[PDB]
Amino acid sequence: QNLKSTDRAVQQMLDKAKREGIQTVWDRYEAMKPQCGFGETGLCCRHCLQGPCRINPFGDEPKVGICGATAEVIVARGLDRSIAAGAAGHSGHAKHLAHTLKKAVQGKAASYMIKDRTKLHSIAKRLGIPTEGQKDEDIALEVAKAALADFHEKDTPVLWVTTVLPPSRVKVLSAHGLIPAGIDHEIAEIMHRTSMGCDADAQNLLLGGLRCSLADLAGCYMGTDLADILFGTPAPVVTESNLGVLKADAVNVAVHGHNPVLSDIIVSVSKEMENEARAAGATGINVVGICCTGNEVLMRHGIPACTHSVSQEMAMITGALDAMILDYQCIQPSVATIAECTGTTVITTMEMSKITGATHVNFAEEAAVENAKQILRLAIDTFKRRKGKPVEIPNIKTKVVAGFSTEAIINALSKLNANDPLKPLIDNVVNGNIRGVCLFAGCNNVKVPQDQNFTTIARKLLKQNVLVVATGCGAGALMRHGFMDPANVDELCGDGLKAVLTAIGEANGLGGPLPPVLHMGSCVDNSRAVALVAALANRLGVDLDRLPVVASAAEAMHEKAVAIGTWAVTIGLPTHIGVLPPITGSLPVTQILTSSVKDITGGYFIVELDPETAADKLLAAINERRAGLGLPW
Amino acid sequence: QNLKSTDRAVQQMLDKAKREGIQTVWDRYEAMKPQCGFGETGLCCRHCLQGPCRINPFGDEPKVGICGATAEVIVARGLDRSIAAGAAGHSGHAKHLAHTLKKAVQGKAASYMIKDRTKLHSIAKRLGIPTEGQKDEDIALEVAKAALADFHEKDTPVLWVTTVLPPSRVKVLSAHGLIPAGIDHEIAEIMHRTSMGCDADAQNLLLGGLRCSLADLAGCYMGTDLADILFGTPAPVVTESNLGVLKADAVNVAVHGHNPVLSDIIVSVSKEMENEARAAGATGINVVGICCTGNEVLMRHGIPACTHSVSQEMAMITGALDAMILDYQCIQPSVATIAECTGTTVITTMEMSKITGATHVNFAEEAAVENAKQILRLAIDTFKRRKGKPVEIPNIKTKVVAGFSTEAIINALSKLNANDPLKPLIDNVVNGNIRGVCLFAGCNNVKVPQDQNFTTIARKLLKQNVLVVATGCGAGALMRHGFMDPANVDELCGDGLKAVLTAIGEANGLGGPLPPVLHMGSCVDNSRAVALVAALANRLGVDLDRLPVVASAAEAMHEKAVAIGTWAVTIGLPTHIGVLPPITGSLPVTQILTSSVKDITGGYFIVELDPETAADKLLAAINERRAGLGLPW
Ligand code: SF4
Ligand code: SF4
Ligand code: FES
Ligand code: FES
Ligand SMILES: [Fe+2]
Ligand SMILES: [Fe+2]
Repeated sequence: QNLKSTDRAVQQMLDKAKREGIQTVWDRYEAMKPQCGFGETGLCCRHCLQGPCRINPFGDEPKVGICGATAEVIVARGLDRSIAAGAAGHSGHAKHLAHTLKKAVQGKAASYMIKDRTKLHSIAKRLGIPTEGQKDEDIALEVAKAALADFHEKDTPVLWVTTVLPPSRVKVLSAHGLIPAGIDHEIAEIMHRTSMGCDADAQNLLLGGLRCSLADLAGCYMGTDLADILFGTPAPVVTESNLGVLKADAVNVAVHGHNPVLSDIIVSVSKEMENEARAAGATGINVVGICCTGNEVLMRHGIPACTHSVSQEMAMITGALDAMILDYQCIQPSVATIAECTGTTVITTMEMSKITGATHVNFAEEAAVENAKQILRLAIDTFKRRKGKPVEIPNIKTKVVAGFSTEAIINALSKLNANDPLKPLIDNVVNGNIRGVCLFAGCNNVKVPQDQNFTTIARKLLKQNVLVVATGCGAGALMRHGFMDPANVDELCGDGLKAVLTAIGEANGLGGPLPPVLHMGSCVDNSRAVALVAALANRLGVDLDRLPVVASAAEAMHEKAVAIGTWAVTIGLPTHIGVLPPITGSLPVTQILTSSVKDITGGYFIVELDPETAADKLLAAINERRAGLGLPW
Repeated sequence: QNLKSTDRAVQQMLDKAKREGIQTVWDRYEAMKPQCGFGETGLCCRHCLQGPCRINPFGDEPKVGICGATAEVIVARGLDRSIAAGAAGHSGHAKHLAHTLKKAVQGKAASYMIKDRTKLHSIAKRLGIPTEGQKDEDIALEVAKAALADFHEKDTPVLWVTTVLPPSRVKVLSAHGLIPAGIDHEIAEIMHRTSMGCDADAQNLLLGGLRCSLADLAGCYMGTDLADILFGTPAPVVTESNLGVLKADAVNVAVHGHNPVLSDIIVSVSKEMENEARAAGATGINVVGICCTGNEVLMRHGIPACTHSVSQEMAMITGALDAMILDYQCIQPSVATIAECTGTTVITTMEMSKITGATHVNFAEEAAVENAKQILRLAIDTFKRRKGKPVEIPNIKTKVVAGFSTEAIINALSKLNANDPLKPLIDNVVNGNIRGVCLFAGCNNVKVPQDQNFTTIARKLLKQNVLVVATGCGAGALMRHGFMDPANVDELCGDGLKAVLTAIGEANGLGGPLPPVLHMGSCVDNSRAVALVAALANRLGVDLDRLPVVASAAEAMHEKAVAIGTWAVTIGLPTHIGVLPPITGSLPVTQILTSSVKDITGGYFIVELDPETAADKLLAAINERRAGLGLPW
């Protein structure tokens, strides 16, 4: 089982699934091999009913699509549609939150409110919305209206791009025509230009993809902004992760998917329903997280993380998961079938994301507490049905310190320099105690032994004094392997990095260091890393493409991860991807994405499937940036 | 060559291409065989980087996608993305025209103007925009703003759906949640819900597809509306079609793609440049049409149609095509390479639709006449370069009567009944002189011998007294085979239909009948057929799903044709498709689309590749509708 996952809790549940005859994602992958080499390389097109078309990577015919589309075109069009799809998921998430904020301050959804007034005012200021002498509700209405307005063309470009990046970066992007006009506008334009008989120039197509990736960034940033207003900006919190956070004697409820509009209310209502749970013979309701919505409630409330991404089915295999409450994205639809075996009640809540065989309980923000209680009573009933059945919860968990929003990192740093909080971090980049910064992002992928790339690359970077931050299921991987426990600083960190983490933590009264890796939140909260990096660029008076900052989507899966990787490149970062995206069938497209885009945005992809080699390449990219700043390395 | 195309002009050029060693679309198709059976059946997914996934239609593993996606889900998701792509092309086209109208009436694009004031006022009235005591420019600004507003969520649904269908049809759709909230909103929601780990219920997915298809209808209707305001509503016109419309002694310029914003100006400027052409030794500039933009200028100005769809490369093979002026959609990118052999100057004009190797001359509506002159001087220069080279223009053309907008059909009918113009048509449906109405729509497809399905089905329906209307390259197929020449009424039409066409034509002073098939315009002008059918429904006091009206996408290719077929079903029509869409890998999805959708919208797909059998099935669908109205059949 170590060939499937490096997580021992997952390994134990894989053994249970095997002896019970429950098919898993790894089993479905084995049954798919060998995968199609046309799809793997990107040399397949189904954009019209003359298809399917393919192109042999090498050899004889077919060499070109039926309409004349070259390998360059076909590869670029497929990639662009993946970017648009990722941007779309983020569009739905951010729009969901904008409409919730609007309903809240209009009196239409009393379960929701302005929780972070300071965040609201700062966002208003950044956007140019007046606040002096205005009521909070009015300010919030204006911020929500501005959010919705960024989805379509208007007299300004997308403000959740142009107001979040330094002017010099906006200028570089503008000169290449890359600033998005509207989020859903760009998505639609990608779908148009990639349809048959439209754009058929690889460079042109890929420039369109870069612009659409900035529409994805806007959606991520908007999502973080609005979720902080509604639910609170994260601050440092302590919790636990891995399957051992499940409790046989409690009603175990996983929140899975993405939007805190749902999960945040599940958490608060679960506490209100403690005595009912107890009446049912449980100790209470134990809410646990899976995937990004789990990260959201981990970051804000310390809700323990059960599992992530590829291993999500394993929570069910314990026999103790009473309910799995879903909104959208990254949910293996297998969960609905596995539930029939395990007893778990799988509940969908959003009209556009249903799964055949799952119970659907519409969740309306207008009725959020009522709808949550209906959902949680299904969970309590399920708990009662497993009275006396043995369960197998691996007794495996890690300690996790998390909650490192950008505000929280700045506050922590301010204990070393009150009126110039970024300066202690920069001082230590300059003196070499901090070599650079690496953001780990994105998914696990069944092709890669689960977490192996994240932990292999992170260990090499930490020993080389890189400040490592993480989001999404990258953060999930690292937390499940102890990278968020300050007790592991001595083992994992280089001496320079250890000194910095210790100095910050001691200044924050911890008696101890910050954790080895800073958890910056969900996948939309990759936008928090952008805020931190943009703040550093502005403090230094340089653009992002001069900073010793890199990203790694070390085990990427979703279209959303493709979009995030692409905007990381577009804003100026060297960006590793540890799985093959479907580009290798076109050398000209690969050369664009890994080399000549440097001349456009300063960023570039690093495609490298071997994690030791990836770590070396990421260090070389950091050190090249250090040399460009005149720094030792 | 008759196995490739049933068009003798195309056959002649296929012989020329063969002896000159010029690869064609048919050659590229042969080189693609056998095509992938996973793609053909829809049983392939590339929606994440764990893919590509496939499912064996029959036999053993693989049976399910890696994430657990079933065949039902995979097929429905792929279909939905094709619908969204089609809607996107129509979004770009309609938005292009809305922005042009806005610029025109703001003084920013003087080459454009309100040409159809009556159309402007009628659209304003339909939308609920006041006109009394307003200036035209102000009314037009409001119509343009309303058009743009339909792309995003607002306080009303998409008005280019809800104001163009009868209230009872809107009510049926509303009850199923199918009215679109915004055009680009729906496109993005499709891309989201079809991304990994989101919607995974076939019925739910397909309902989303029906709603997105209505966003495509809205874009089509908006495109027709705005193009009529700007360029004039079509009225009956006489012209010619097929390759023989090219003239060796003229500068031959094809307009190809879709938007009349470009082609309409090319036509007017070409006339202004006649003496320059002559100075260059040509007789003048001979503008000819390809694909929908050709249909646009055919319908409004009588510009002759050179060719359509799959045979577009053959215009170049004559050696006489001096320029091919492109905007977007349905342009085989092979044209850029073939031009190197033939001498033709291929010119792109839109930032989102470039072709490697083609000359790009940006076209700005603000500078339309200047930009058109630059384009046309490239064409004149090309003419001069072929002085003394032999050309091979097949001396093959047909007469075409066209220009049958809905307004034009109503006006023609009003000569028989001035104050109840639809009544003569209904009278003849009732007495059986008109059995029903069939709309032919959509593309040619290289899999089908070009035009064979359109002409085979049309001949059977016309002998059975069906009133046949056509758009796009369906209209193209029929016009190239003589179905738009009134001289062929005796041969083609049943006696009842002949009597009706004769009576209308004689009442309109023609001395002769209307043509066998009524050309209702470009593919967006499928919306004109909707206007006619909705007007008939309202006059009769019934919904569209009770009328003896059908549609046939007899040789469909583009994603746009998939979208149009799907909204034809959604508004209540039996809708034939004569090529296999990638659905056969899921029986449950096929059963939805061909049978149980009848219980939702009253419409349904008829998938039938044999055209004689298709004609029988279309007649049975018409006759079932007649029986439901209590009529003989
Ligand atoms: S768009 Fe071109 S390459 Fe793609 S399926 Fe259609 S003919 Fe083939
Ligand atoms: S979304 Fe599911 S079926 Fe599609 S490629 Fe990814 S794992 Fe395979
Ligand atoms: S030929 Fe396998 S992905 Fe299309
Ligand atoms: S396996 Fe051929 S279309 Fe994917
Ligand atoms: Fe996520
Ligand atoms: Fe068209």
